[PDB]
Amino acid sequence: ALNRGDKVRIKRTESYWYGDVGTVASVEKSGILYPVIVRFDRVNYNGFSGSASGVNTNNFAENELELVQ
Amino acid sequence: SHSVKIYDTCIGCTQCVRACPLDVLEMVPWDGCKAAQIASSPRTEDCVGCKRCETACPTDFLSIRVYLGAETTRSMGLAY
Amino acid sequence: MDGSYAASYLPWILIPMVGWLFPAVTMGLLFIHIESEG
Amino acid sequence: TELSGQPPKFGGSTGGLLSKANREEKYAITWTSASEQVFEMPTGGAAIMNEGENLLYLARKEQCLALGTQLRTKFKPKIQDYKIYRVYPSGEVQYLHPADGVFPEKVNEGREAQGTKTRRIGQNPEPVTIKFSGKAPYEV
Amino acid sequence: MATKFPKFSQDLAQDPTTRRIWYGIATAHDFETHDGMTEENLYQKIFASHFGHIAIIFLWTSGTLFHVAWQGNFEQWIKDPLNIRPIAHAIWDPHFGEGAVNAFTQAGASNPVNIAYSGVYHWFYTIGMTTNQELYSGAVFLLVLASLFLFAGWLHLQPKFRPSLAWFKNAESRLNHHLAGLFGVSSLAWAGHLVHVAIPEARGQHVGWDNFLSTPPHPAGLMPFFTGNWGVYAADPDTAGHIFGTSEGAGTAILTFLGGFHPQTESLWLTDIAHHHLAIAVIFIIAGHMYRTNWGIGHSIKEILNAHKGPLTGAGHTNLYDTINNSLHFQLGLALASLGVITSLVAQHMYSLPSYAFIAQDHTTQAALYTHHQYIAGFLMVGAFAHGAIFFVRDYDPVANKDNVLARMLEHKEALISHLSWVSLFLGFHTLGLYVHNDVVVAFGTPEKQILIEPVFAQWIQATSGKALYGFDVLLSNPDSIASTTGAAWLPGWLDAINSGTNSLFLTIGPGDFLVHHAIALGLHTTALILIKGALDARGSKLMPDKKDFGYSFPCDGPGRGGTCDISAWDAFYLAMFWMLNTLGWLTFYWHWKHLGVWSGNVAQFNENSTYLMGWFRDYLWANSAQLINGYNPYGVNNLSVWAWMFLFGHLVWATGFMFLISWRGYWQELIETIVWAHERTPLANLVRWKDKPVALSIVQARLVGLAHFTVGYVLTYAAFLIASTAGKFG
Amino acid sequence: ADDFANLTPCSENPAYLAKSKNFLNTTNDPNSGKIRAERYASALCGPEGYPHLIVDGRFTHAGDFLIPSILFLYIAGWIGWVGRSYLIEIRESKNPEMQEVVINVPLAIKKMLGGFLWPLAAVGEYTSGKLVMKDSEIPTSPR
Amino acid sequence: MALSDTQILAALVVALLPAFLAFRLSTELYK
Amino acid sequence: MDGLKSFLSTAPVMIMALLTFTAGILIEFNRFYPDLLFHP
Ligand code: CLA
Ligand code: CLA
Ligand code: CLA
Ligand SMILES: CCCCCCCCCCCCCCCC(=O)OC[C@H](COP(=O)(O)OC[C@@H](O)CO)OC(=O)CCCCCCCCCCCCCCC
Ligand SMILES: CCCCCCCCCCCCCCCC(=O)OC[C@H](COP(=O)(O)OC[C@@H](O)CO)OC(=O)CCCCCCCCCCCCCCC
Ligand SMILES: CC1=C(/C=C/C(C)=C\C=C\C(C)=C\C=C\C=C(C)\C=C\C=C(C)\C=C\C2=C(C)C(=O)CCC2(C)C)C(C)(C)CCC1
Ligand SMILES: CC1=C(/C=C/C(C)=C\C=C/C(C)=C\C=C\C=C(C)\C=C\C=C(C)\C=C\C2=C(C)CCCC2(C)C)C(C)(C)CCC1
Ligand SMILES: CC1=C(/C=C/C(C)=C\C=C\C(C)=C\C=C\C=C(C)\C=C/C=C(C)/C=C/C2=C(C)CCCC2(C)C)C(C)(C)CCC1
Ligand code: SF4
Ligand code: SF4
Ligand SMILES: [Ca+2]
Ligand SMILES: [Cl-]
Repeated sequence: ALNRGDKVRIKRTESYWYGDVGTVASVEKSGILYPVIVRFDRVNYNGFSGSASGVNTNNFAENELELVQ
Repeated sequence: SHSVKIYDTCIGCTQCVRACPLDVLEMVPWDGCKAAQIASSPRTEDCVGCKRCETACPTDFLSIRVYLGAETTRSMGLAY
Repeated sequence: MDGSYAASYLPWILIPMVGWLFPAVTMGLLFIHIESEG
Repeated sequence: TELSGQPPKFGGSTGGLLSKANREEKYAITWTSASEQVFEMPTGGAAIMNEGENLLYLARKEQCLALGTQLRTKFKPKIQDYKIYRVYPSGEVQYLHPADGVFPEKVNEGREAQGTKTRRIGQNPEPVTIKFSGKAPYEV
Repeated sequence: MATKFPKFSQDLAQDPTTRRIWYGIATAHDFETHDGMTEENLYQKIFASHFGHIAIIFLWTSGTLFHVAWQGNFEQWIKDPLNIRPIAHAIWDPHFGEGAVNAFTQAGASNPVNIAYSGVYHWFYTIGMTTNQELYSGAVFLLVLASLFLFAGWLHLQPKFRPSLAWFKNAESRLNHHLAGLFGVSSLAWAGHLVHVAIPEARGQHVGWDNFLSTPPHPAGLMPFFTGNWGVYAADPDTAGHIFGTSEGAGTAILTFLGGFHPQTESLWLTDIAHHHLAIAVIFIIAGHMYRTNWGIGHSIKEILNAHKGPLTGAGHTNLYDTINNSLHFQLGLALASLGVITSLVAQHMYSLPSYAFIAQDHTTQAALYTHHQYIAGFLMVGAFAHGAIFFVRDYDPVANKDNVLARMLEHKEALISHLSWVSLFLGFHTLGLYVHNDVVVAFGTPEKQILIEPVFAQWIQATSGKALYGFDVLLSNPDSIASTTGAAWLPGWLDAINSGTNSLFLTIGPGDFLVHHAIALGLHTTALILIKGALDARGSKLMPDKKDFGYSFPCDGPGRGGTCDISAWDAFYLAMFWMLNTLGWLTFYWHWKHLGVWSGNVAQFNENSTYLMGWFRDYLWANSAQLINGYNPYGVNNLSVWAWMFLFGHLVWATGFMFLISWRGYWQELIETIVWAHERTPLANLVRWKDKPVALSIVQARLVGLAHFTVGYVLTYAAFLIASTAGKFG
Repeated sequence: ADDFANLTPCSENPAYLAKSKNFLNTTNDPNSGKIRAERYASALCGPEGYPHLIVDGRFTHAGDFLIPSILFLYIAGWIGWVGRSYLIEIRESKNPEMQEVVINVPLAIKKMLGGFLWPLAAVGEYTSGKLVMKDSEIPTSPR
Repeated sequence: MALSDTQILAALVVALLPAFLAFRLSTELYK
Repeated sequence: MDGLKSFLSTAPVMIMALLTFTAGILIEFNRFYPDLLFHP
């Protein structure tokens, strides 16, 4: 039900942004276990040691998101 | 040997297979992501444990995990 | 080396035994046990 | 069967095979080359691959795979037909790479899925719930 | 194929490298990970291991007693304890030369000998032992005791006598028998020994196995104990002129409470000690009747813990009986924390309120005892927190402990860790700033601008116990206070011992003590921050949200995600070990410098120079080393040869630990590969081949080995310095 | 009456007087030693001759710790508050990070100057503002 | 006094007993 | 130009400027009013 621009909180526990806020970029069609693409402002940990930033996008499911605006 | 598990949070970007230096991983067909594929670990007896597959993984916390187990000549990377 | 205490002949041979014989025997037994079967 | 190919032109080195190749196991890389070229040896120093077939014996599988990546990423006509086998002291040969004639980077039918967990990472069972067993969260 | 050793781990037995050896030694006691271990067999093996350990303690004690009897001068030491130094045992070393022999024929011995430094002589003397034959029979009896416990441990592994799991998990009955029987009855028996033997021997009345049934320790028998007139037993206590071992100043009292110190021996009165033991025996026997067993009457720990719910906490202490009773790491961490606290307590109470005769004069033995027990306490505390983290890794159940105290501690772990970080930064910043200010101020020839802040709170606390030096007149320092006019038989002796600046009871403190207590606070805060952060993130963090899946100890998680070196809770233990050693170093430096000042009467040096750190660098370390580093020199050898050699030995071991700590595996694996190449290609040596493939030490093994060398060196070098300085100065 | 019997005023301590007769000049002032010897004779000294400071809390020694504490608390609250409000205003500039590396000088100076009222704006934000944040809206790690 | 010559080499026979029992306990715990 | 001001407004330049300014403040304060251990 979530659309583009939906500010949402991540509930994946193991996620780096669990409790943080991210904006939805797109929702892939049915069939995929994690279609909700969420982009973030704070980069995560990904990258080899000493690298610059990290990854600021990940795919989740509807059940793993709490809706804000 | 080491265990190399793959989870349903796989997006099938094939980066961990490209990063593997001992051909432990494969890209098998799947239906859980857009790329319609998933990673697999058929040749785990050749895993050394260099964690490169995890380094090349994009998902928020890795979908592929390497757990270091019983050491052998192949896992210790010995040429002697 | 000497000793006004009684049985001063006991350390005479007991110091080499604790320092040479006992360690060599225990290390040899443990070495054989480490490298057993194959 | 019988591995074929000319050995690369090499003057020798101290980084090659040791007693393991004859006591334990060895590995082999074969590849066809469009011309006599110079490549880097995974064991140190430069060697010359012949035009046509080349067979080279190495001590460890990662060495053959490093040679394969170099063949496929460092030459103008990319060498990607390379094959990697494992040789045992009884002369037995086990074909290894690429497993199903196709590189594992790209999907190919016929491959089973192993080590695949239906659950999420954070959905592993708590260790206390599986203690006094011979298993770990990532195994049940 | 299999290489047999270790039988308890096929993952190791099939390791074809030298690691198989090392790890086989490193995981033998971790019974929980043995192949096919069950909880019941775990407990039974632990039971037998406990029996073996008790036998080992008894054997070591028997060794102490036997060597003191055989090669000591105990009977000569009793004739003149204040001048004759006690000897631990004789030396027999063929490496010795004439100089070393002449140097170590000391303390009136006809052969090379080491002088005792553990105060066991004062112990045995205050206990009532006066001959060599008594020590000998004690050693033999303890041999028999070790034998009994060894046979018990053998018996409890037989199918005919194996305690079951439910028996091991009987917390109520075990607590009852330990509080009432193990603790209470034993303090009762020790009071009985002090009454029948120790006190009569202190007055010159020989009480042995040949006469203890005939001579009552009091002119009145057990009727004053039977009826109720217990003051008969206070009778005439030992006068302030009682000379130890004789009848001069002697009395008939067996239970007093005058407090203070024996005027000659400078220790607690034996009658007060036996009285303390009697009271504590009664208290412990009363405690050991709290929990029900088989007679319905009594408490159950589970219901008490379940009842303590609450509003803001939530589940409270519900299900904590099962939480603690099913996890042995939880029990071990509780035991280790408690025992480390009370070991530090013993250390703090033995130097200040000594209990063995004439041990206050033997300054080296007291320094060594304080250092030893504070180091034991530091080790026990680190181990307690390590086992707490191990519980979190292996045994923690989130659903059975949901919303309880444990789950909430984990739920706001960021607050706890961050506030520990704040208090540590606070303490360190400001204490180091004050020390550096004092140093820079003294350096420029203007020592008047030092920030000297009086330890007002602790001086006030001393005054509350009757200390009138600072003129506080508060509580027991004020005669007009209600607490000081209660008629307690312990007030006069206590005030006389605390207001005579001649012993080690409540030592006068200056601003330097304030600075060093803040340094100690920094050390404790930072070590505890390391340990708590390790235990709370042991189950996971934001780098490894599944760190519990990998176990308590693993190398790392790779260079990915930025780099994950020293990630496990084991790495937190290994980090905290350095800060614990540093905290104990600060402790022992403070204690030893202040006590050297106290013993030499020149407290001015410590009180005036402990404020800037150059004072510690030149007046404590550099100065007291002068004797030690001359135990042997181009001119000969004195009795400090072993201590100087061991000082340098500890330096060497410490640096060798640095070796493993700074340089990390892969470099060494490549080097070892070149050496393997060398061996395979060198003739004649080719006749020989290794059975285990040589490989570099593992990452966790390297941390453990570097830390082991670091700690060995730390302890040995500081022990050498302590002993040599305090013994060459004689305090 | 007889409080701190171990210490005596520096004027009444002979060691302090003897040492202050030879105090060293600090700056170019040849009387810097003399004025230091005159200023430190006020406090309590120890048997050695150096002044001890009393943080007991009594207002007779309010300058030993209370006044420097108040001064530093004010100034450090100023620093923290101006930095925090600068970071928060940076938060809404599309590119906040490169303004955290490259310091917006005018905005920084405007935040800094308006810092003398930090202890009042602090309770202003605490009463119904953004000073304290709800725990459930803060990112945490797995327990 | 001083310990008897015959007395020192009498404790060793008694020590033979805990040696035997520790050997038994070790071998049983290895099982 | 604008880039010169942006360079003059970087983190190291601003931090060293503030540190030097505060250094001057404190040095002059202790020069004219020295040896201020405590407030009378
Ligand atoms: C743990 C107790 C202990 C310790 C640390 C020592 C220490 C020492 N002893 Mg002594 N000893 C002990 C108990 C002990 N003794 C007992 C109980 C006896 C009477 C049976 C003796 C009788 C004895 C003699 C006759 C002599 C020594 C001697 C020595 C010195 C060299 C060792 C040796 O050659 O003799 C070896 C010791 C024995 C044969 C006795 C067995 C020791 C006990 C019974 C067993 C200890 C087991 C214990 C658990 C340690 C195991 C190791 C540990 C890692 C588990 C050494 C400093 C020599 C000496 O005088 O030096 C100058 C020597 O002449 N000991
Ligand atoms: C009254 C009956 C009784 C008594 C005598 C004991 C006795 C003992 N039990 Mg047992 N047990 C009992 C019944 C009893 N049990 C019951 C009913 C159960 C449950 C069904 C258990 C189940 C149980 C288990 C599972 C275990 C024990 C263990 C132990 C031993 C504890 C460890 C130890 O030896 O340190 C001795 C401790 C003390 C003497 C207390 C010291 C007081 C503290 C430390 C302060 C020190 C004070 C003082 C200053 C120290 C002196 C210093 C000196 C140098 C001057 C101990 C000897 C453990 C063991 O070792 O197995 C054999 C163990 O694993 N018990
Ligand atoms: C003298 C050696 C030393 C120093 C100064 C520190 C410093 C610190 N350690 Mg550390 N540690 C050390 C040894 C040392 N460690 C060793 C050998 C180990 C074993 C590997 C550890 C392992 C360790 C762990 C595991 C932890 C610490 C922690 C800390 C911090 C706690 C804050 C504090 O203590 O108070 C305040 C700080 C200090 C006293 C030191 C800084 C003071 C300087 C001089 C201020 C001036 C800065 C300077 C002007 C900057 C400009 C320099 C310019 C010229 C280039 C702190 C910054 C704990 C922590 O991080 O707490 C949150 C933490 O968990 N340490
Ligand atoms: C007595 C004198 C002491 C001599 C000690 C010499 C230490 C030698 C250490 C070896 C590394 C040195 C090479 C560094 C180059 C290097 O690569 O180092 C190693 C490290 C590289 O880390 P990474 O591998 O993660 O970097 C890869 C990145 O490029 C990713 O793209 O760089 C750093 O240390 C960052 C810290 C910079 C610290 C910034 C402070 C700036 C200081 C300003 C003042 C300079 C001094 C002026 C002269 C007075
Ligand atoms: C002296 C130590 C120096 C500083 C160390 C750090 C002190 C920590 C204080 C920070 C504030 C704690 C926040 C509590 C958070 C909080 O309020 O939780 C809520 C809690 C409500 O508990 P309940 O009413 O549910 O109690 C029922 C219980 O049976 C179940 O827990 O409050 C209390 O427990 C009472 C007061 C808190 C007691 C906290 C203990 C803190 C230790 C202080 C020193 C202990 C000494 C014990 C000696 C016997
Ligand atoms: C019939 C009976 C009773 C009479 C009992 C009689 C008639 C005697 C009772 C004797 C008792 C209960 C003796 C207890 C003895 C314990 C001893 C002797 C020693 C224990 C020592 C230990 C464990 C280790 C000691 C060590 C050694 C050996 C050393 O040498 C150095 C110190 C240390 C390291 C501590 C009464 C009417 C009462 C009650 C009714 C029943
Ligand atoms: C006075 C006195 C004293 C002390 C006392 C005490 C003990 C106190 C305390 C206290 C406490 C117990 C506290 C706690 C708290 C909490 C909190 C929570 C706070 C904080 C907060 C906040 C929120 C902040 C904010 C800010 C500001 C305002 C500014 C800057 C920036 C910032 C952001 C940081 C002494 C003895 C020393 C001396 C005498 C008297
Ligand atoms: C991690 C963990 C753990 C551990 C923990 C620990 C290690 C802790 C600690 C710690 C400690 C170690 C603590 C202690 C403390 C303290 C206290 C508790 C206090 C007391 C108090 C009081 C109350 C006192 C009083 C008094 C005074 C003041 C003086 C005079 C006398 C009197 C008594 C009056 C466990 C396993 C468990 C669980 C899991 C997790
Ligand atoms: S790198 Fe990770 S997400 Fe990509 S294919 Fe491999 S396991 Fe799947
Ligand atoms: S750990 Fe190394 S060898 Fe094993 S799967 Fe990952 S990249 Fe391949
Ligand atoms: Ca007697
Ligand atoms: Cl020398």
